[PDB]
Amino acid sequence: MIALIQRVSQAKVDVKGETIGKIGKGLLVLLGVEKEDNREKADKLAEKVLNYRIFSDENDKMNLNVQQAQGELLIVSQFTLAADTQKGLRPSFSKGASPALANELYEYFIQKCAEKLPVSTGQFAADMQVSLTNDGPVTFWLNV
Amino acid sequence: MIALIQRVSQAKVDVKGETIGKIGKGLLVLLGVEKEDNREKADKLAEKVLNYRIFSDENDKMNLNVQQAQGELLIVSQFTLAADTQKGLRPSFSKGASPALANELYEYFIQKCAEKLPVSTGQFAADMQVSLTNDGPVTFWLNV
Repeated sequence: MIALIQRVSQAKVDVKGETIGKIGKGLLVLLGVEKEDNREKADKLAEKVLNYRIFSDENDKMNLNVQQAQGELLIVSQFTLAADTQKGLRPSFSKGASPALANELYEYFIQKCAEKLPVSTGQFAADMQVSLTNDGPVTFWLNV
Repeated sequence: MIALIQRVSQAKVDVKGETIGKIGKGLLVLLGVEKEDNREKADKLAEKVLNYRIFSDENDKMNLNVQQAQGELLIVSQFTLAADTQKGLRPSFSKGASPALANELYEYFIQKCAEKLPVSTGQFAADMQVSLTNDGPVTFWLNV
């Protein structure tokens, strides 16, 4: 499972011209579900995202996690993170989870993160226009 | 070398409240320079980014590259892509290129991409607020 995170000052997800989810300071979490993922990997990835040292403390050191920083997570399903992009010019998805498993673990990861922090979401399998301001920018590819 | 690309309808880079680079349809390219990178890897990564099948054709199939799609690239230096994030909760940068090499290959990659397409940029080693609308969203981690 992959959580590609971007530190943001604000972000939102629009579907067909309407905003369906938004956050202020926090992380935009693009979530990629792979074959072999399970609730256990989700629990571990949620913990990693929630506690990753990505925010500035009162001295500008990247020392705080999103909880300490009083932020939110905007969680959006992104099947392309699981792509293999090594050869050629077209992505391959052999490691991608089926839509059923991906939606399940996506909604589950959301639940697990919500245990500790306010989170908002996109919509699974909907065309989304995801707007954000990556502050830094700061971007980390986390995975389990 | 890493090019984390996001398909956008628009994007911009602000530095201290002023927009220093912006694009319309295209790709926001977060660029991570690693130790061992060189002009040759840059040439290969620029080609990959420029020709990757990431845009929709007249039928909604992900068949066009950014050149065919008449887009631009917004290239922004991002040292965090080269981080190791496997253990613990704090990133490590053993594979990160020195600021000197990273700035060199960053400006070089920009030159190579400009040979084929209009490109705009952020500023190396400046705190940047990078705003964008990821259309899809569509996100690929490309590397060489």
